[PDB]
Amino acid sequence: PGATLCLGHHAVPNGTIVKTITNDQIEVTNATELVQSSSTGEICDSPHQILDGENCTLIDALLGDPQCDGFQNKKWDLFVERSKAYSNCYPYDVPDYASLRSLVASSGTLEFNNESFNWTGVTQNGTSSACIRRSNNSFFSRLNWLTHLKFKYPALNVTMPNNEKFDKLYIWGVHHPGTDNDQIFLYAQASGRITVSTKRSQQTVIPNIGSRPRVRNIPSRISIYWTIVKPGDILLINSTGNLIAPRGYFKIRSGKSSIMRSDAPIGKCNSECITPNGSIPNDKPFQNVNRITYGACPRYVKQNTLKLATGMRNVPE
Amino acid sequence: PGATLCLGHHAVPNGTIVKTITNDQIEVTNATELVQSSSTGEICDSPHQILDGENCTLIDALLGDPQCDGFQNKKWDLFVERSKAYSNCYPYDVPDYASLRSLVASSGTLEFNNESFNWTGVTQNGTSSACIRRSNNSFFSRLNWLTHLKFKYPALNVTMPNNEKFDKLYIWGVHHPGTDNDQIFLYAQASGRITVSTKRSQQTVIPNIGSRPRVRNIPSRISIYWTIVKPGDILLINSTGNLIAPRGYFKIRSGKSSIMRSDAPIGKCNSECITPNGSIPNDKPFQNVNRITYGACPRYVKQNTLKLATGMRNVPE
Amino acid sequence: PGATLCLGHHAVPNGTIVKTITNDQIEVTNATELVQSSSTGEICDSPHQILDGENCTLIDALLGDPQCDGFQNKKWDLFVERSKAYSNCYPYDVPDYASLRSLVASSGTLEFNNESFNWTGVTQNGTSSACIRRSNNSFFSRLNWLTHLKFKYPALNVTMPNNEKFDKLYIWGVHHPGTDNDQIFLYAQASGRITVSTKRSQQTVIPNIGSRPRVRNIPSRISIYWTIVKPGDILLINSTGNLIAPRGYFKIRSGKSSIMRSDAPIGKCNSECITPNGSIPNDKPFQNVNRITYGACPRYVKQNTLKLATGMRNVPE
Amino acid sequence: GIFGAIAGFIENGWEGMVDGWYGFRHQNSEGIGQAADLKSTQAAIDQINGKLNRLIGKTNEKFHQIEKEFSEVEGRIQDLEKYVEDTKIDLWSYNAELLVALENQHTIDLTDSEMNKLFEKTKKQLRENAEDMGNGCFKIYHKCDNACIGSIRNGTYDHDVYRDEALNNRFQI
Amino acid sequence: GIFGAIAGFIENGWEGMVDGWYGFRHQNSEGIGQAADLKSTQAAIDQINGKLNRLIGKTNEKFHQIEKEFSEVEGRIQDLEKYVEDTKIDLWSYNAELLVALENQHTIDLTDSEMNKLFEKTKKQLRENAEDMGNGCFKIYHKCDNACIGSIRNGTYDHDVYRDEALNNRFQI
Amino acid sequence: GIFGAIAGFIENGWEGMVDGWYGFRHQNSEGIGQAADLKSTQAAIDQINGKLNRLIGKTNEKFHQIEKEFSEVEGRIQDLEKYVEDTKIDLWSYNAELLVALENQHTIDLTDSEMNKLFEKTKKQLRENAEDMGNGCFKIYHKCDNACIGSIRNGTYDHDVYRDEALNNRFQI
Ligand SMILES: *[C@@H]1O[C@H](CO)[C@@H](O[C@@H]2O[C@H](CO)[C@@H](O[C@@H]3O[C@H](CO[C@H]4O[C@H](CO)[C@@H](O)[C@H](O)[C@@H]4O)[C@@H](O)[C@H](O[C@H]4O[C@H](CO)[C@@H](O)[C@H](O)[C@@H]4O)[C@@H]3O)[C@H](O)[C@H]2NC(C)=O)[C@H](O)[C@H]1NC(C)=O
Ligand SMILES: *[C@@H]1O[C@H](CO)[C@@H](O[C@@H]2O[C@H](CO)[C@@H](O[C@@H]3O[C@H](CO[C@H]4O[C@H](CO)[C@@H](O)[C@H](O)[C@@H]4O)[C@@H](O)[C@H](O[C@H]4O[C@H](CO)[C@@H](O)[C@H](O)[C@@H]4O)[C@@H]3O)[C@H](O)[C@H]2NC(C)=O)[C@H](O)[C@H]1NC(C)=O
Ligand SMILES: *[C@@H]1O[C@H](CO)[C@@H](O[C@@H]2O[C@H](CO)[C@@H](O[C@@H]3O[C@H](CO[C@H]4O[C@H](CO)[C@@H](O)[C@H](O)[C@@H]4O)[C@@H](O)[C@H](O[C@H]4O[C@H](CO)[C@@H](O)[C@H](O)[C@@H]4O)[C@@H]3O)[C@H](O)[C@H]2NC(C)=O)[C@H](O)[C@H]1NC(C)=O
Ligand SMILES: *[C@@H]1O[C@H](CO)[C@@H](O[C@@H]2O[C@H](CO)[C@@H](O[C@@H]3O[C@H](CO)[C@@H](O)[C@H](O)[C@@H]3O)[C@H](O)[C@H]2NC(C)=O)[C@H](O)[C@H]1NC(C)=O
Ligand SMILES: *[C@@H]1O[C@H](CO)[C@@H](O[C@@H]2O[C@H](CO)[C@@H](O[C@@H]3O[C@H](CO)[C@@H](O)[C@H](O)[C@@H]3O)[C@H](O)[C@H]2NC(C)=O)[C@H](O)[C@H]1NC(C)=O
Ligand SMILES: *[C@@H]1O[C@H](CO)[C@@H](O[C@@H]2O[C@H](CO)[C@@H](O[C@@H]3O[C@H](CO)[C@@H](O)[C@H](O)[C@@H]3O)[C@H](O)[C@H]2NC(C)=O)[C@H](O)[C@H]1NC(C)=O
Ligand SMILES: *[C@@H]1O[C@H](CO)[C@@H](O[C@@H]2O[C@H](CO)[C@@H](O)[C@H](O)[C@H]2NC(C)=O)[C@H](O)[C@H]1NC(C)=O
Ligand SMILES: *[C@@H]1O[C@H](CO)[C@@H](O[C@@H]2O[C@H](CO)[C@@H](O)[C@H](O)[C@H]2NC(C)=O)[C@H](O)[C@H]1NC(C)=O
Ligand SMILES: *[C@@H]1O[C@H](CO)[C@@H](O[C@@H]2O[C@H](CO)[C@@H](O)[C@H](O)[C@H]2NC(C)=O)[C@H](O)[C@H]1NC(C)=O
Ligand SMILES: CC(=O)N[C@H]1[C@H]([C@H](O)[C@H](O)CO)O[C@@](O)(C(=O)O)C[C@@H]1O
Ligand SMILES: CC(=O)N[C@H]1[C@H]([C@H](O)[C@H](O)CO)O[C@@](O)(C(=O)O)C[C@@H]1O
Ligand SMILES: CC(=O)N[C@H]1[C@H]([C@H](O)[C@H](O)CO)O[C@@](O)(C(=O)O)C[C@@H]1O
Ligand SMILES: *[C@@H]1O[C@H](CO)[C@@H](O)[C@H](O)[C@H]1NC(C)=O
Ligand SMILES: *[C@@H]1O[C@H](CO)[C@@H](O)[C@H](O)[C@H]1NC(C)=O
Ligand SMILES: *[C@@H]1O[C@H](CO)[C@@H](O)[C@H](O)[C@H]1NC(C)=O
Ligand SMILES: *[C@@H]1O[C@H](CO)[C@@H](O)[C@H](O)[C@H]1NC(C)=O
Ligand SMILES: *[C@@H]1O[C@H](CO)[C@@H](O)[C@H](O)[C@H]1NC(C)=O
Ligand SMILES: *[C@@H]1O[C@H](CO)[C@@H](O)[C@H](O)[C@H]1NC(C)=O
Ligand SMILES: *[C@@H]1O[C@H](CO)[C@@H](O)[C@H](O)[C@H]1NC(C)=O
Ligand SMILES: *[C@@H]1O[C@H](CO)[C@@H](O)[C@H](O)[C@H]1NC(C)=O
Ligand SMILES: *[C@@H]1O[C@H](CO)[C@@H](O)[C@H](O)[C@H]1NC(C)=O
Repeated sequence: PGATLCLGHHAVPNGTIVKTITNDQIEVTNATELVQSSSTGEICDSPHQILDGENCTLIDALLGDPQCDGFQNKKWDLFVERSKAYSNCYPYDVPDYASLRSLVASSGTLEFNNESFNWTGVTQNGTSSACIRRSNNSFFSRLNWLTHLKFKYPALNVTMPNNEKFDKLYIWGVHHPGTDNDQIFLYAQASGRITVSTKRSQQTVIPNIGSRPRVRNIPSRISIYWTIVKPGDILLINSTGNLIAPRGYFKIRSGKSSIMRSDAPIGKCNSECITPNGSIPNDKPFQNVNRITYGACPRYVKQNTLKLATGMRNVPE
Repeated sequence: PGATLCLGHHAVPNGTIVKTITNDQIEVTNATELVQSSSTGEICDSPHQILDGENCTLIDALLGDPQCDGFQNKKWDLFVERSKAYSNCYPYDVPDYASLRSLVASSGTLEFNNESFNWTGVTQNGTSSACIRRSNNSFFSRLNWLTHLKFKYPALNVTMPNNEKFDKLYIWGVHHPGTDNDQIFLYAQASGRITVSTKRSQQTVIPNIGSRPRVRNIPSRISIYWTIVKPGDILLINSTGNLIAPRGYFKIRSGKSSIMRSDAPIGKCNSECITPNGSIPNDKPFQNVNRITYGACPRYVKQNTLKLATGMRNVPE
Repeated sequence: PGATLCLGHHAVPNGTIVKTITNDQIEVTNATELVQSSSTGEICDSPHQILDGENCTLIDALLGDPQCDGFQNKKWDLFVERSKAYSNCYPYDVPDYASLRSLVASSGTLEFNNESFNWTGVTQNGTSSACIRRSNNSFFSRLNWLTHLKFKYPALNVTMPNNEKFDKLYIWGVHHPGTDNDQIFLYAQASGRITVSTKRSQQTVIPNIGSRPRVRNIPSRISIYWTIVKPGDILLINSTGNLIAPRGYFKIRSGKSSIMRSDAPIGKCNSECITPNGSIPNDKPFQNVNRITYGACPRYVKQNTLKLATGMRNVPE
Repeated sequence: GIFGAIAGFIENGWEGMVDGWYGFRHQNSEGIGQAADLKSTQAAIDQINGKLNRLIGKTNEKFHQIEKEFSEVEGRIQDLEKYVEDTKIDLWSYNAELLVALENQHTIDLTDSEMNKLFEKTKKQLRENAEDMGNGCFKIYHKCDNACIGSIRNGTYDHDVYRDEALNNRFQI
Repeated sequence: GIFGAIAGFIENGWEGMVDGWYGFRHQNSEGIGQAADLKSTQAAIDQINGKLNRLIGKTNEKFHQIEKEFSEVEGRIQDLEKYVEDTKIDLWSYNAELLVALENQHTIDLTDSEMNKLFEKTKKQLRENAEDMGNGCFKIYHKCDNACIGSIRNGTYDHDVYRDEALNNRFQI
Repeated sequence: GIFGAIAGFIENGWEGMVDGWYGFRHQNSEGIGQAADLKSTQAAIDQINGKLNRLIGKTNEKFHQIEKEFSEVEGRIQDLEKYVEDTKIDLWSYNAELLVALENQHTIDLTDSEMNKLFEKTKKQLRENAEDMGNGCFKIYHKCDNACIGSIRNGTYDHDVYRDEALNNRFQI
């Protein structure tokens, strides 16, 4: 009689289809998904320091729009800019806006230090009805609108040395009045030319008088500029009018900070990977949620699923 | 006696050499080429909508050089720019030419809509002998050269609202005369300053009088600028001279359109992949014809041949 | 009795650990390193033509700072810029400095040809105490500081045709005086406007009078500009003051030249691959010395070691 | 599949083997039984866990990058930003596709290999006492009770004990 | 090559086999003949067609991109445009090179595997009635006419029919 | 490892084999000896040298590129320069990691394959004159002096010479 001894292997009733080099559909006993394709829809507040911009863009928080006073001196790993954000101060533009936004985002701080600029001969602290702070006429908190004093505006030649061990970021502006009347009323003379310089840089800007389409009933504009001043260098501001002066400097840091546009709510939860759609788990190597990411994230791919076999070929009875 | 039973495999007399991980030259029974290395030399007119620029660059067609009148309002998937193209109108330059060319190419349309600008107080429709259209002095078809009326040029402050549901692209210019005489003859006053604005942008340009080297006997120049106006925004043009005015706007679309430089003839044939050398078949995954491609194309690689084995090792008798 | 015949394989007492697809640590009999992780610390002078900048930046050598006279007309494959380099002439800036540096670096030559510009009506060869050459007041060797002649500075309208078969690179500047006094003393009239043009380009620059922070006791500045003139085109310079004129042109070539920042000493030795840390051997496919390389170099990777098995699994007794 | 056991000379798998991936079924004087082989099972699992250790929980931290969505038309710089990103994504997508295809081919092959190795080991162990029936089964030519089958599965089977009996049965007429 | 049949223990291929990739030659009482094996042939072809289906006719559509040739010197922005493209091309060129090398190694190995699998199947089928001569050939120790050879090629050979005859021939003096 | 010889049925390697990678040990009437097999050794070495020829001394020349370190903050253009480079480096780093993992898996497998092929060749050569003991060793059932062992290693062993002697020894009681 004797015996029979058979060698064999398992199988399952519910196998899964995977791709191989030689076949786009082969059934295996088990597989695991390598593409993260879902989010809960919330940006987790931990473990990255999240700063929700709410009604404020980063640049509005920087300049000091009256809706952004709560942001003073705050730091972030990720600044979250909302699509509903809007400006409610004097209408402005920033040539190279994208670059200023980027460099502030990357620095990760709105830390600001006031300095005592010598503005002898002009009226400081100009305000406007286009920039209401607690029902009073106001202006950007970090900027100083200088006007004539007793129908005189003498030439300004004002210095500020950097005797710190770090770089300083100065934000300043040029006022473009709507009319020649406005020019005279504010600065008591014809528009000139503003020159801001250091030992290693110079920027000159020409005020351009004229009507622009009204924004919150204002046909004039401010154009915003910036200057970095290195240790042992010196800021020099030379103006005969139209100067929206700095009140001090921002600290500029380096590190891991950034900015993201998202309307996702912030949640009390812990996740290392943030996308504009919300935080996502980061166990998987790939994801198809968003090309925009911050933190320890799976790599973005076009595939919505990639199944890795974790068992042998399934050969059912 | 018994029998002999031999197992074996085929071989061929004309095998082909391929590369492997362990050997740069091994003979197999058959292989297939994975790199497309040839074109017929013609750009197929199908299935992409091809627009042959002939003597016209895209920007000349946009502005309305008199050789480009046949291009009005045409659309394309691919605009083909020929190396023989040349301008035959008033000499101009476009600061950021590459960007204007790119954005129009990508939009894929020269659709133009005339608008009724209020130019009261000046002479419209200025022409030049440098821009002949049917033996008559002419000018760019989409631009309006404004000059004095009865030795007056009053300040222009002209508005055009966008009450459409789409964005408008405005093309305009500043005239730089060759001499102070020309300035007076044309605009009846010293050169000023042109400001074109919207609620969200402003551009000011200063005319600069002076001789440039003559081009088609003209020492003056026009500099071309553009402005996009979003729905519910408003174009404002403010000038006291030197304004080459828009006649209306171009529609700006998004989609799959582009531009290519090529001297290849256009053929009546059907091919999905276009290169500057002509259309190429797209069965293969790779190609070494040109890094410049449009359509469903193989990926450019440096190799001129990559042979994929499609049979076993060839072991001849 | 009979015999026993055993098949087997070697092993070694000193195996090495490698990574595989299924195991991060398996011992094999031998392996080879694929990542170059060391340099000797010297940049080999062969076989690439190396030009040590010593105290000079490329741009200082171009303009002709008095410490850089030894560099005239020299060529290079790789220009090496040292961190100790400093300028010792009239303080200047270059809008788009990075681009001028890049295009000269890539051209690989400082070959300069003097041309006879017609500067009738002005004083040539202006010098300064800020630019000492052999104890005498001097100036940049390739630039020509023009000032008034007998308190007159007539309008300049000066031409230079390119009747060569190659392109010409012109370097020129605008002088920004510290005060209105200086403006008058130098140019005998109010500051104007400089226009440099060809048939295909135009650049106009406005001198901006004012104090900048003093550099080597100088509060004025020169701003440097460049113009390429193609064969059969013509350079036109139009000025009423403040012009730092070219003395001729640089040849502009194309080829394999570049520039590198490094403080590594130059050695008498032969190596194809240069990094800022020194030359490195190029037998291996990868390296983790520096992302900055020049020549036939291994590819930069983040790994500091990648061991390729060159023997079987080691299975010791 | 490249070794020829799984989906090859083994006709099918066993849905009723739930305590291992590979193993043995037998018929003898005392009945029909099944037992998993732990060493082969663990060899396959270890290799697959090796792959997983190299793919799961290994992400890369990135912080400030470039913008990837744009509200306005700009031309050259934006064209370059978009192209850099599209280039990157296509390269990563290719890497992912290839990684999974290669790894899956290899998983199917390594699991086939472990089945073949267990079969070969068992064949050698049985020496002249059994014949391979071609379907992963051995005809054993001697009385082989439960302890004897157990000795085969545990590597303690002494072929010499049974060889005279087996040869007599195999080489009769 | 990794299995050891093609370019290994099989001395060479057969240029005269034109109706399949693998098969059988025999010599018996009725002559010398050749027949292709369709199942092994189709197994190899199917796998190779699987590779082709993943490489041929699968291109990617791209439209507006960046400029890649330049008529004027510009410096920084153009340096970046050129570097992005050169980077891309080198990465794709590497992918292509590696893809073809790996796929070709695998094709040579899978075709070798199919030869080995057919040999092993045939060996098992013959049981104690034949011996492996070491060169892909079996010496069959019984009269095996054309129908008998056919039964081997078709998987219908009953080894028990011939076993007494074969054992007597094999194990004589 | 996928073939099952090295680190499988061969218990361990031989530190005392220094003149080849694979070979033979024997015991017979005249003593115990060792000899390397040159053909299998050279087959493995050739394949590994093939890999090395494709990786070593094959670098790519690059000249003027983009800047990769920056002394000042600039914003958009510098963000793009840094991202292009970081992207490139991560892609190359991935390629390097994968290349080495795949190549090493393949080297271990191809060397295992060469051991298995030599074992199989030797098994077939011995015909009915030996039995496989399961550990890479054959019990040879006839007097096999040094010249006889040599004939096996050199492929000149005539199994028919010894077959009567061997069968008598194998199939006794
Ligand atoms: C099909 O194949 C897959 C892959 O091999 C198998 O999936 C694995 O299953 C095991 C057992 O359930 C899992 O082990 C458990 O992992 C938990 C971690 O979970 C998260 O984290 C990882 C990454 O960090 C993610 O990949 C994962 O999706 C989860 O988000 C541990 O917390 C578990 O701990 C439990 O058991 C241990 C035992 O010591 C105890 O310490 C605790 O008490 C605790 O309760 C556990 O280790 C493993 O994560 C799975 N891997 C993957 C990739 O999913 C399937 O089981 C298999 N299916 C079949 C039918 O065989
Ligand atoms: C060496 O190895 C290669 C690859 O395996 C073999 O090449 C294949 O050969 C077959 C048979 O000739 C080809 O099949 C035919 O394909 C045609 C499509 O041709 C074009 O399109 C593809 C991509 O879409 C391109 O790759 C290709 O280069 C062509 O540009 C079909 O139109 C054919 O149809 C004909 O037969 C069918 C049968 O049903 C009928 O419907 C029609 O009547 C028609 O006449 C056919 O299917 C296949 O394209 C080839 N592949 C490749 C990649 O080239 C070689 O045959 C082989 N050589 C040897 C000696 O074995
Ligand atoms: C572990 O595995 C590795 C890789 O297989 C083995 O390393 C090889 O060893 C051989 C023998 O020593 C080396 O061969 C020699 O190469 C020299 C070139 O050296 C440089 O150049 C290459 C690239 O161009 C670099 O990879 C290398 O690191 C060196 O920088 C030749 O000059 C040698 O020539 C000598 O012998 C020849 C014989 O004809 C004569 O012409 C001359 O007289 C001369 O003296 C020689 O060819 C080989 O370079 C090594 N490869 C690598 C990648 O390192 C180890 O040997 C092995 N270890 C063990 C214990 O087995
Ligand atoms: C140049 O032209 C523009 C557009 O025509 C002029 O701006 C417009 O000026 C008028 C008043 O002259 C503004 O009207 C005001 O509208 C608000 C809206 O509620 C209303 O509250 C006021 O009572 C008043 O009617 C109009 O808004 C404004 N339009 C735009 C688009 O800004 C501009 O004044 C002209 N410039 C010069 C110097 O003449
Ligand atoms: C500044 O200098 C430039 C160059 O010297 C002056 O331009 C030149 O002006 C002359 C006439 O004064 C042009 O001559 C004309 O040439 C054409 C060619 O066929 C001919 O048909 C005419 O009869 C006449 O001779 C010359 O072309 C022109 N050169 C260039 C390069 O443009 C320019 O006029 C000077 N500007 C001032 C304000 O003086
Ligand atoms: C605008 O303000 C700046 C800064 O206050 C003025 O520049 C400064 O001018 C003074 C002289 O008025 C310079 O003093 C000199 O310092 C050197 C240093 O050794 C010394 O050798 C001289 O004897 C003299 O004391 C000072 O360096 C300079 N400061 C800077 C930062 O440049 C500038 O003159 C003012 N402009 C106008 C038009 O008033
Ligand atoms: C994450 O958010 C993005 C938002 O852009 C989603 O992608 C968009 O999907 C819609 C369709 O639902 C498309 O019309 C858009 O064109 C997509 N935008 C882009 C930029 O690709 C994405 O689906 C979201 N993913 C998840 C998982 O929620
Ligand atoms: C397709 O067109 C390009 C045109 O640039 C060809 O590539 C050029 O080839 C010439 C030599 O024939 C070289 O001197 C140029 O440097 C190449 N240009 C570039 C940009 O690489 C290419 O050979 C053509 N290909 C085919 C198949 O016709
Ligand atoms: C080659 O030079 C670079 C100089 O940048 C070295 O990389 C730096 O290493 C230091 C630590 O020693 C870090 O603080 C820097 O952040 C690194 N810089 C960069 C840009 O990554 C590198 O170590 C040198 N390599 C060798 C082998 O000498
Ligand atoms: C500092 C100052 O006096 N600013 C005044 C402004 C400016 O004249 C214009 O906004 C500039 O164009 O106008 C007001 O009517 C306003 O906005 O409330 C009064 C305000 O006090
Ligand atoms: C609108 C107008 O009157 N343009 C006139 C121009 C301009 O004066 C110069 O081209 C500008 O520099 O000059 C002409 O000689 C010409 O070109 O035919 C006459 C022409 O009518
Ligand atoms: C050409 C010329 O006369 N340059 C003079 C300059 C300039 O006046 C200032 O440097 C410009 O601001 O000043 C000097 O004191 C100097 O630097 O030696 C005298 C020198 O001769
Ligand atoms: C099969 O079913 C079991 C039990 O329901 C489940 O845990 C397992 O994930 C399933 N496997 C597959 C491949 O679907
Ligand atoms: C700079 O300040 C000085 C001194 O007060 C003055 O002479 C000059 O006019 C100012 N310049 C400008 C451009 O405002
Ligand atoms: C071999 O020759 C045949 C018939 O001429 C041809 O169809 C086939 O493509 C050739 N194969 C190779 C590999 O060259
Ligand atoms: C703009 O138009 C207004 C009103 O006509 C006028 O006062 C002003 O001078 C114009 N501005 C310019 C820069 O032309
Ligand atoms: C082992 O030792 C030898 C002799 O010292 C040496 O040449 C060889 O490189 C070493 N191998 C490894 C893998 O360390
Ligand atoms: C250019 O030169 C001409 C002729 O000498 C003169 O009329 C004009 O003023 C100069 N222009 C400038 C901007 O200096
Ligand atoms: C075989 O091993 C198992 C351990 O799982 C043991 O229970 C059994 O008794 C063993 N049988 C024999 C016959 O060795
Ligand atoms: C084997 O199969 C073929 C079918 O191709 C058939 O014609 C032949 O008669 C069969 N022979 C035997 C002996 O089964
Ligand atoms: C086997 O080959 C070797 C060559 O290395 C030779 O010296 C030896 O005598 C040969 N022995 C026999 C028995 O063929």
